[PDB]
Amino acid sequence: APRHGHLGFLPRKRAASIRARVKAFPKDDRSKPVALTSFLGYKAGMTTIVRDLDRPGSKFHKREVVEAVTVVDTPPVVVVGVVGYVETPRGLRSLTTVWAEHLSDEVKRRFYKNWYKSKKKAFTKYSAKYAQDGAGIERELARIKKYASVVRVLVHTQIRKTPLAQKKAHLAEIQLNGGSISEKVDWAREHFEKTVAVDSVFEQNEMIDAIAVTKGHGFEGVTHRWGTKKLHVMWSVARAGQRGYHSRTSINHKIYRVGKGDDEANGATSFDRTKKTITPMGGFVHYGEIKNDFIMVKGCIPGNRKRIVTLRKSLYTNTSRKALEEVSLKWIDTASKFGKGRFQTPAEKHAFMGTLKKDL
Amino acid sequence: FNSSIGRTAQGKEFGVTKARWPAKSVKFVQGLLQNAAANAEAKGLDATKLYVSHIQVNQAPKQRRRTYRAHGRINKYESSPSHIELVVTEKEEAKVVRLTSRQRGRIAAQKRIAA
Amino acid sequence: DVVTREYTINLHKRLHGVSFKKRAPRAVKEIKKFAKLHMGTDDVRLAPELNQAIWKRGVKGVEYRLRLRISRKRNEEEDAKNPLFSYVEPVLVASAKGLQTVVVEED
RNA sequence: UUGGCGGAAAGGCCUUGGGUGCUUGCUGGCGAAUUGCAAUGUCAUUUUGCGUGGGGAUAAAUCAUUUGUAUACGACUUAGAUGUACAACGGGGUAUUGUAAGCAGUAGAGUAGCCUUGUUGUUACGAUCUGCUGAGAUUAAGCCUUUGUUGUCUGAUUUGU
RNA sequence: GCGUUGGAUUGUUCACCCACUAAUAGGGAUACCCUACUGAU
RNA sequence: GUGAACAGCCUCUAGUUGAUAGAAUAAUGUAGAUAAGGGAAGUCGGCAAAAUAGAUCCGUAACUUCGGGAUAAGGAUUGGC
RNA sequence: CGUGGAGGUCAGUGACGAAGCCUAGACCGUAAGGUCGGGUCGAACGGCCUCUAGUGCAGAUCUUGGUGGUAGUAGCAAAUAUUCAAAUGAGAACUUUGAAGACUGAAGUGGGGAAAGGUUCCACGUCAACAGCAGUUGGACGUGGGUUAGUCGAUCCUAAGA
RNA sequence: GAAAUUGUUGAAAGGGAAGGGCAUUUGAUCAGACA
Repeated sequence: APRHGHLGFLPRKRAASIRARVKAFPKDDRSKPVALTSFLGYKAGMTTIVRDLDRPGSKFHKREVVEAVTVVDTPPVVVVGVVGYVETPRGLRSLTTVWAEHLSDEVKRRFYKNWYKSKKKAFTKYSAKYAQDGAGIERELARIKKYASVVRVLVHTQIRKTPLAQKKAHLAEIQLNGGSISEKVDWAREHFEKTVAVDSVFEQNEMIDAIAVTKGHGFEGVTHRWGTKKLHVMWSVARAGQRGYHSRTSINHKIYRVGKGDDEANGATSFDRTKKTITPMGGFVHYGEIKNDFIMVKGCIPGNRKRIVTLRKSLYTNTSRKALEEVSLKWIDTASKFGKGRFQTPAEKHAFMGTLKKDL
Repeated sequence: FNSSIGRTAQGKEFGVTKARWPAKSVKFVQGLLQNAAANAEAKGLDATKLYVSHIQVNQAPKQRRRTYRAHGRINKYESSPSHIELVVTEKEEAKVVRLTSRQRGRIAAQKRIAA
Repeated sequence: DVVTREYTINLHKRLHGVSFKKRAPRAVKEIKKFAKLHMGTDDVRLAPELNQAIWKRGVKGVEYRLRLRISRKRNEEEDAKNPLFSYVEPVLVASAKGLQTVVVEED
């Protein structure tokens, strides 16, 4: 028989941060300009999608087929600083950080943990070190230009630009896949206190990796933890413990849309011709509205709603046809998931119901 | 005496994870602390400087109480009481060398060279 | 700061998924806690008329909403916690909808 | 004091300038006693403290509270000091069911009925039906939204190279 | 490295069929108490 | 009142409101329930759970010690004005 | 070597502190064991030659008594269910009253009896114990009060029977 | 008013063992004789 479990994710404990931390990146290619290797946003809900299908040879070629997607809030993302990393015979070593002369209340509120009692003195000496000349800064920058075979940039989100209310910014580091590390840090230095799209990293007809932390479910025992049957000790004998809130990594994820907040009628295919953003009736379920850019990707990401995720651009040069097919949407369901949704727009609600006692 | 205890955070001041909020012990105890503050005031002592220097507690004789349980047995059931005492005190913000001649002449020579 | 108020309080969103024999008593504590939040005092007193109003539909039949009068007051001597407390008595309506909080004028 | 170099775990290695000494490179003068024949005969270096007189900067965290992306208890994540604030209600949006109390009717099998003896006599009762009625009630407790009203917005503790 | 089935028949392992699938190979190894294991500060 | 009833359910007369309490919903337990589609394949073993069950109309075989088996089986019906 | 007692002996020690006890304070003896100093303590006791015995302990699923871990753990979880204000008092999840909510639902959580129990019945006062929580309450504790017969019954009859 | 056992203070030590033996170090503590 098989074993009622895997063995790879074996120390089934909770992770240490809700930010699932990037561990891998595709290595480099020092011929291109710089391309950001990752991005991050906040998962919001699911929808259903039909899609006409250019899949040569498949049974469903040139047919409509319904599939199911998710959605994530993807505001613009501002850069605040960089770090270098050098190869050793130990591994890698953080040797310098540098920050960007003016920092948001959000990230100042991240590094502090009890905000309002704080004097909010986070970088007041660093901005003073940003002198008339920036001498020490350029000292500790050109160092990295010399050293630091590979380099990362810090980001933070603009979370006030979401329906969510947490007030706090989720830092991260992001690796680059350009060359000319001097050019990398020069590019980033120009990008200091400057923000970046998600259609400026990704596009359609793309595959991604989705790394996040799962929904928690508490201390569920064997019968629902491992799907094991019901009536010294070894470490693979299917004993009860914590489920959920593990980190995971989900790959081979076909994007269909790279949305846009300013673009009205985000739910518009070529077919619908209806001025509706994808935010369906009722708001999202435990998430609010989508008045920003977004992504529509098939399958189902690890997470729960109003949870953060991190994105990576598939980490290698894929080989399957499905990694290269050309997407064409036909219709977005835009109904409320707060019930068995029937109607896309409240004007359609008015139209099919008619006028009512409260209407006049 | 810290077993099968639910843990809670309010001991993190003390650097300890396990803690609990007894009432009865505390009622008797602050009875005593009020008695001792009263007695120090009776002596005519200050309380603003005053700290507990010594507390003490030690077992005491048991009630022989009972209950009745399975297989027809008087299995005992009984107390664990306490003597208590404490002493409170006003805070207060407050040899010759045998040696040898070989060691003596050396230091005398260091003086001799000390100009 | 002697003050009186009206207040609504929504029990359907405070007594969801509860043991039937504790739906009604728990509402008492929820009401006192509501006074503790809004008025900002811990020692609370109630009305047996209001207790009737809560209990009248049994224990597992408590109404989804009520409407209340609250009167923070001074206190008598050496009730050592504070010179103030809170008192709670109901006010009668065919519905507690279309209402909202108000300071009632003084007479 | 000058300019260099070095990131692998650099924390050091050079070099300019002078200042400052000592020179056993050569030759002189003075002193060494007494630890009594030796007794490690104490010379370095780690850390810390109290005092010294001189510069330098004047914060977090935890608890309590609240949320809940988490939840055995702990923990992890959030919010809160005069505002893009936070909350309790209320409105609006979604959905949930399935058409309320209050009445009115020339619907209402029928049976009596005061007699204006009908020729729908009308008056009594009368399951229900028809209309005010997709009406009514509910809606976050682990939904959306808010220019509304009304309140909160300085409580305890601990920490130092 | 990964996999080796659903049934029919006896208290009984002895005995031996039907059909699928790629195959349906053979073997061994009260319990709160301290330990180990699963999880948590 | 109910209904065949002294079953069970509700109530008046009368009497208790006693059974250590509080805050929380993690599993698993203990008692109690529901589950599509198939319908005892599972299992030594229809163990337990579940199925009809009340009242009326028709009807109820073989076998027999003719007395029964027999609430046989099996079909229909059950409200209110 | 040591112990309980006995015959002698040291004109023995002894309130100016015998005996016992404690003591990482000393000395002896290879060792059993002895000796000493300090502290505590308060009235008898020891050295030697001899005697006599109920004479020496790690143990006996030993005996009696006491005390520990386990542990502030298991557990106080059947009996639908309790809630608000006032009084009392220092103190109320629990006593009393009052307003609501429930129940036994008359083959009862009602009112009376037999056997048995024997002051539990009633008041006042009261909590150190008991009421497996607490208690200002109670069948608990202290002090008292109270059981009225020509007709109910026993006694009388005889039953199987002794 | 002993012992198990228990607490407070003082000293010391401590990574899945403790206790004991031979010698010594560190720290505490201590008797004797010099005439």
